[PDB]
Amino acid sequence: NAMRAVIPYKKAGAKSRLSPVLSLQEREEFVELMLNQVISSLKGAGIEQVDILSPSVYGLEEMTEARVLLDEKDLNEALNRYLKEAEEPVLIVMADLPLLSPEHIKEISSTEKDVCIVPGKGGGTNALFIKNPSKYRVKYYGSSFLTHCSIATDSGQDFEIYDSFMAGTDIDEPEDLVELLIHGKGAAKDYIESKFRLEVKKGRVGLVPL
Amino acid sequence: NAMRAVIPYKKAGAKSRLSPVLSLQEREEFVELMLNQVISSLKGAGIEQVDILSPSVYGLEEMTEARVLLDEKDLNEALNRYLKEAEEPVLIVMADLPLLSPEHIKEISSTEKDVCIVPGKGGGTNALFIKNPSKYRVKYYGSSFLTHCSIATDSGQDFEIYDSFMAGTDIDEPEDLVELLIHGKGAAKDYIESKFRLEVKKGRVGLVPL
Repeated sequence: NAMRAVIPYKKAGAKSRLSPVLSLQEREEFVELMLNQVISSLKGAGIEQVDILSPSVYGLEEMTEARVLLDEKDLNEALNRYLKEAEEPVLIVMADLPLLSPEHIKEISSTEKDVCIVPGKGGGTNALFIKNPSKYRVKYYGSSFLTHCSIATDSGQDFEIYDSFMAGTDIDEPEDLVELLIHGKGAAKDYIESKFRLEVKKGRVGLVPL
Repeated sequence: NAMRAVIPYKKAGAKSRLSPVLSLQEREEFVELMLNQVISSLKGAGIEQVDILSPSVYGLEEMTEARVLLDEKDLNEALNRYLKEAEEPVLIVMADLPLLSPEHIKEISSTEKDVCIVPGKGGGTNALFIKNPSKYRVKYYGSSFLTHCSIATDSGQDFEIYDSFMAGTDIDEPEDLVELLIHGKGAAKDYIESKFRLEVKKGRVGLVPL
């Protein structure tokens, strides 16, 4: 495996859409827990070259599991620079996917197309396997899943949609913490489970502080 | 090799959490389009007959694609009666799965386990394949996904979790119509596309009326 993974990450001020339920301190710990999980899953699928791409060393000073990479530019700028310098296929993976497994990561990066794309909630992109980093450009934010699919083509690459519920579950708002509680394992899940419980009220399942 | 498939369906007042982005009249029309697409996927997967289990004929007055079975009892009571009278495997599929493909239904009903289960959001159950109906009891609503796995294990039977983003997108609230616009094809999607567009605002996708 000549293939690298890079994880965009910023610990400071993380997950402000969780601020109705989680403190600032809670939110940054939670995001640290998720990062450590995605890194540990990437290793477990036998990917040993793991990069973190961050605009500061904050919460990354003692990190040894993956190379910390500093880059203060915005996401798309930073990732396109990285893709430029890449010389072996690249898996761009978000840090907020605590339901993502070694198995998912294997099947994604075993695509037979040039690009494998995992969608997130709301038209985002949770995971991007790119075989030709010199041929590809990315554009996160907004309607990125579809914009990555037409960047793939517009650039003479073919692409796979990886159809996964678990991989598709990015944690961004309080309601996504119900998914985590129902479906996850690990310190990220345990952390959330130490502060909330699930309760049925509307014939429906809701999060409630413990 | 044989098997029955049932779709719990009630056109009237169908999808109240879609109000107020949709009307009564719109809700009932939408739901009917979604039903039709599910029955077409079941047929596309070669399943010989499909039952629709509905508390009235309303919206089913003309209906030749599937046998209409009437049962005025509560969902679980009706489904649990249907299960008792089946001998062969039963796929229970919700009528609100417009991203569900014949390929998903082929794979679900080919499970090598005793039950296959497809999660929907907030711990719901979007599709349930039960090989031994005599040994299974359903309980939709609330936390039904976790309940059906534990109904399975309490009963000796092993279960597969079918991990699919598309079969796991049930369309129940406004934010779900975003997913339909991004990922879907077909009449239910065209219906919505005729009334809304996607718009990007906080670096995020939102549904806005035309």
